[PDB]
Amino acid sequence: KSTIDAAKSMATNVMKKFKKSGLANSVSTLTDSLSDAASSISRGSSIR
Amino acid sequence: QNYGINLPITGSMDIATSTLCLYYPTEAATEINDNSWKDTLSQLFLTKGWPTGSVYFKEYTNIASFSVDPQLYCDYNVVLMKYDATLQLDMSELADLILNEWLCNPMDITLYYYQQTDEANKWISMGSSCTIKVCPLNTQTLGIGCLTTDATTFEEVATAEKLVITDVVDGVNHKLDVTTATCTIRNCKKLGPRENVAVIQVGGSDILDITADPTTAPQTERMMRINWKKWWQVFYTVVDYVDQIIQVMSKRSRSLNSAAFYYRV
Amino acid sequence: QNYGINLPITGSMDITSTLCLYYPTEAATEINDNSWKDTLSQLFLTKGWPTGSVYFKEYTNIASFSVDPQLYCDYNVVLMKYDATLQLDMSELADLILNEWLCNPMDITLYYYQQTDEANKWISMGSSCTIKVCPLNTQTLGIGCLTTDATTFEEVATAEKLVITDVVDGVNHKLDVTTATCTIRNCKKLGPRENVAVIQVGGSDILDITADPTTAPQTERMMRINWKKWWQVFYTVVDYVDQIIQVMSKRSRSLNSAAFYYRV
Amino acid sequence: QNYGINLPITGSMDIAYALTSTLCLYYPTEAATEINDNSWKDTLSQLFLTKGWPTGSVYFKEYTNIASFSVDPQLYCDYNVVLMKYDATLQLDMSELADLILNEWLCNPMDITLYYYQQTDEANKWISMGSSCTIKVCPLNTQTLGIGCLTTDATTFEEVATAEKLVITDVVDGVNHKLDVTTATCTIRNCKKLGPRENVAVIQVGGSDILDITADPTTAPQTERMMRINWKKWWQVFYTVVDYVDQIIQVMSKRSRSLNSAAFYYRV
Amino acid sequence: MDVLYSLSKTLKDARDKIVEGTLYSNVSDLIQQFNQMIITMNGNEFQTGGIGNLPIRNWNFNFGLLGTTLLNLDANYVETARNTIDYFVDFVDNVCMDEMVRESQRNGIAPQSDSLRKLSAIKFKRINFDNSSEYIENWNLQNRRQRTGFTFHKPNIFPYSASFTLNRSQPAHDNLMGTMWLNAGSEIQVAGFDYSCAINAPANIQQFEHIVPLRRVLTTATITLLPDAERFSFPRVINSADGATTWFFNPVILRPNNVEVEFLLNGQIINTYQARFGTIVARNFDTIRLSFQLMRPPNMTPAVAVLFPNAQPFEHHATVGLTLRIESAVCESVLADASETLLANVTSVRQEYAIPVGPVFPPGMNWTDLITNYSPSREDNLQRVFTVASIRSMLIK
Amino acid sequence: EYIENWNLQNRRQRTGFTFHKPNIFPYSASFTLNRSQPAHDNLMGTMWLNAGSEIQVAGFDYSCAINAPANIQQFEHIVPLRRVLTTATITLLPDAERFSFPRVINSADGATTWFFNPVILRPNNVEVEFLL
Ligand SMILES: [Ca+2]
Ligand SMILES: [Ca+2]
Ligand SMILES: [Ca+2]
Ligand SMILES: [Ca+2]
Ligand SMILES: [Ca+2]
Ligand SMILES: [Ca+2]
Ligand SMILES: [Ca+2]
Ligand SMILES: [Ca+2]
Ligand SMILES: [Ca+2]
Ligand SMILES: [Zn+2]
Repeated sequence: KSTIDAAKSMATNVMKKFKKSGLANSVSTLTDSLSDAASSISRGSSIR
Repeated sequence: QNYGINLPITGSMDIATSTLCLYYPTEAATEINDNSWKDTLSQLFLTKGWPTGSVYFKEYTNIASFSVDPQLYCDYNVVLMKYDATLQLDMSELADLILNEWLCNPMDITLYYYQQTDEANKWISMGSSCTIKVCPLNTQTLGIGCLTTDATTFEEVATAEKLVITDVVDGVNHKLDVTTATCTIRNCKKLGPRENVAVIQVGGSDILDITADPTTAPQTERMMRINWKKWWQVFYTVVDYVDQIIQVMSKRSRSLNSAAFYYRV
Repeated sequence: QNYGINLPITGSMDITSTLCLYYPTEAATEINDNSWKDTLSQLFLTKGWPTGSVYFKEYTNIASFSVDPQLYCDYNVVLMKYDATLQLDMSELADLILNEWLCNPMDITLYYYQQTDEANKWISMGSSCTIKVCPLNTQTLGIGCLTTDATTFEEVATAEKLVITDVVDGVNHKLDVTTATCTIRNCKKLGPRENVAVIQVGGSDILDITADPTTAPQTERMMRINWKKWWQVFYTVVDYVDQIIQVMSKRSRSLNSAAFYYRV
Repeated sequence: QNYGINLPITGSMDIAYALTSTLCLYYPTEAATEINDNSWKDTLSQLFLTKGWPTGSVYFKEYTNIASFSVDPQLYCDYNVVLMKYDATLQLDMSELADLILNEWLCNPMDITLYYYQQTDEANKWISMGSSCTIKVCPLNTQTLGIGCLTTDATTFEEVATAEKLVITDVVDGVNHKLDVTTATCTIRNCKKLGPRENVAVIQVGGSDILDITADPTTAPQTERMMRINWKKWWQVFYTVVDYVDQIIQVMSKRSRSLNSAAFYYRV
Repeated sequence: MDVLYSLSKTLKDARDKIVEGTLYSNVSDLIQQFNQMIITMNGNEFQTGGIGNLPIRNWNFNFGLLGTTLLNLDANYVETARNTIDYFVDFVDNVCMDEMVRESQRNGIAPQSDSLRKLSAIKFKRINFDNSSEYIENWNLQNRRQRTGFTFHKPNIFPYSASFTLNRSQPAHDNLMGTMWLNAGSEIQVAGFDYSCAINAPANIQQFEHIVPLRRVLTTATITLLPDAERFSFPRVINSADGATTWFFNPVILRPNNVEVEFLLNGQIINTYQARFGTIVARNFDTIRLSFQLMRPPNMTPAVAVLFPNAQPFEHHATVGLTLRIESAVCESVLADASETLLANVTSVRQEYAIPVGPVFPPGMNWTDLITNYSPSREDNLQRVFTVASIRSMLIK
Repeated sequence: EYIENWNLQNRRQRTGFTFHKPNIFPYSASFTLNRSQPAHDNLMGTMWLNAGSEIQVAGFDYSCAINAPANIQQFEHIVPLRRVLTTATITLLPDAERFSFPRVINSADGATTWFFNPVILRPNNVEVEFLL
């Protein structure tokens, strides 16, 4: 609308909470799950 | 378990041991001035159909004294509340507390700022002498119309009250100053109604606002009122019409612990 | 959200908590450190309990603790110090805090009371509970006692902080308790209280939480540890908090779906 | 012959398959003093021979106290039976001794003047034995700073033992600790509980069954090798042991570690 | 369908009866039938396949009539017949597979393959021979709308379901009461358990009921009823109703009390058996209602009085049970059963030739899903494919 | 059936006998211990009965996979047949009722006896493969 006096780093302010929202946690969980799946030849068939 | 609360019940639109506590002020016993009146009432209740040993008689000195952590003992509770013109707020607070189900959490005012989340969130304070003073804080945690360090500037919302139900503006943090030595304050939420308890008001007009909302003043079936001139007549009325009072009430709301509120840490 | 009704639950075969730790003052005395609560809080944090979720309650004795032992917490663990002369007191405390009791008032000066079945007992708590009982036959006359005279009554407790009395069922009694310093209630045992666990220190597993003489069941929530240092006791509790919690469970009366079933 | 590997063992559920050992009996000096007979060991040897044990196969070991016996209880014997006298004030000592002699422990050294120590698992304990152990621990946060204690000053450490001949310390897992053991007299090792030791059985001669050999507070297992008897005469105790040696041996078993098939599995 | 069955029957009789040395009078009628078949089928062209991996095949018929001027068949006659028989058998095999691998939401009973539609013409009616087989007999009866009936040994009429109901329960799962059943194929095993052993129940009796409604009406069924549920009589760790935890079940088996087995049709009790175990007969039913009770033993020896206390720590949980096996039954509709192989044949052809999932049958011909939702269209298509599979099995083994 | 299969075999064509409960499994009743000790106090392995036309297999672990990776213990059982079976209808059920009660079995070499006090859990990640 107006960018009232001395608007801060709005992008960084948004990202600070965006990277902690639940969506970020879900993305991290998916990446960790895929990494573990690629890592766990030994488990073989230990995922439902 | 769930008791199947998450499951539906289908019904057809064509198909075809408990205990009774009577709370009364010491004034009633003093006026009766009989030592065997409790036995007499037990026998009259027996004629009505209440087994001997099922009716209990609890006595309190005043509404203010009884407001200090009231106890609900029987499967049915009937409280005879005497009307005083100067105690409308006290009667309303006591009736709210003992007619609604409350879920209260501890408050540590000396280490935290508190706020009321929703309209159901009140602050219930009980004790020998509760004196709650409040300081609202702006978004920068600075007092509005009050200096956070200095409590003399706070705004007084209760004074030496045995029971207070404080209602402050929702979403606004408050610093509280209370006499924790003679009072405990809890963050309570009104869960709903408590059909286990009924209040018969002897005396004046129909004055009981059990809702903090100013636009709502419900008068439930459990809020009865009578005109009195003799406590013997009052008790005869209660005994004779116990069936109607019980029909208005419902014993399933009985709690395990007899406290007026469910406490969660 | 169909509260108050019991509906069958069908299942298929082919498919934020608070912890309270009660301890005797002797433990703190031996610890002789004022930062021990914070130390244990940080250790619990390592075990996963966020700071502020663990509360530490101190009681001076089993006698004092037995006077209306209110336990407000999602999980409760009571460290009970064994004394060979307090076996009944420990048993009564454990029975009171490991089971759910539904208690009604008792007006001994106005009614005669009888116990309806095996699940019914008389629980008396106060500074000094002295309970004397006179059984009455079908004619309302004392058996081995005289209702008018309380000296002839049979004494079943003396200066007891907490006492659970179990008279013969189906017979009325006249009671002579010391109501000045005691409150007696006609209680019925609904069932176990999964919220609470007892860890005895010392002794040899001496706890009868059943009035039946033919059973002395040892539930999973009744534990016993040999001890010499309260620091080691607390370290053991902290290290095995997971097992203790698994042994315990959330309080069924507390949980929603307990509405209209003696909630909380 | 294929040592060190774990090859599956296959056996049949519908086939019928139609002395040399050595026994050591540990007892307190009180027993000998009460018996007050010089040839009592010879008499028991003859009775054991009657029961089937060739003479010279039954050894009689004497310890002065539970506390003294707890200092390195070396039991090298095909079967070991320890008659320990119950004392009301020594429940933890009895439990520690029973755990030490009834479970197998793999222990590593501990130089507390060079390293902080943490227990990584429920089976990892700190076992310290000697003339006088006084263990004082300081838990450290992630900055290697003491929690409730001062890393520099030992007097602020939290004490978990005082002049203990034997003690099994269990601290909160996963957190570093700085120890102040009195190493001048007592040695402490970082031990891991491999499992039960079938060689040894303990008979408590006295009070009720109070032994628990699990650090976990939720369990107090009473295994086969933990026996208990009442007594007024040590002669009667020994007669019972001799008469029911067969039952005791059946309850026990040969030490799995010392079997020549445990080579490269922490023994032989 | 009738013509295809006649082709298969004629070929089976040709292979069985046309052997070297046989008297010509042993075959004369079959030879007349075979020559009729050759005359009818000559000059027609057929195409089969093209669905999934089933190869496309083209069939042309130009054959000479088998001779009729011998006393005893010799090697020449058998050799001349065998080539024709082999070609016809291959043709029938491919037609049957092509018809089996097809289905239709609407008019599932009608022929679906081009070859079978062609054979349904009027020019091919001259080959009908005899519809002796059970499946073709029921096909004709159903076309006339007379009453059909298939006899099954251990019919598969109960979709696989293992479940439990908890009439009493709590979060700790210490004081449960309810039922626990497996329905599979032709067997029902139902156990009613109570952790308190009816200590507080009225009259020291806990009632248990289990209702199994069948998808089709079964007739003249022999049943085996036994007083225990062997499957539900050993310690179990069982997932909770919502799958958020596990509970423990440590049964002690008592004799079921006041056992009452009802076989009901349209809500009316057709057969009722009280306290009778072993072989029983249900003449006509569509629902099975098993009622039993756990009665606390009025008298107990010490070793039982110990098991069953008054308080909550129930270590042994009283359990009663019932087992019910349908040994043999009759149904108007087609079903899978232990003895036959028609479902296996159909599923085998579909799996072998990778037939895409169509709009009627569940993937892979999953019998559980099929019987669970046995719609009229599924019944029609299933009868069609089973009949075609029987025709095929007459020649292919 | 038998004469026609005889003639088909002589003609060198495909034959087939249809069996209801074929006795294709040689009678075997045995166990394999993957983890074992002389005391048989802590065992992991499988037990099986292959008889007639039925296979009952039960994998047991005494520790309930407390120390196993991801608290999952894998069990396999391979039954080869002496002849190829075609178009077979099979019933697969999730419990081995034969190995669900207390037992005293004799050791692999017959030296001693060991105890098996089973508590039955649901089998996880059940895979049945038919191989040719
Ligand atoms: Ca007020
Ligand atoms: Ca102000
Ligand atoms: Ca408000
Ligand atoms: Ca007397
Ligand atoms: Ca007491
Ligand atoms: Ca009683
Ligand atoms: Ca020690
Ligand atoms: Ca310190
Ligand atoms: Ca540890
Ligand atoms: Zn059969």
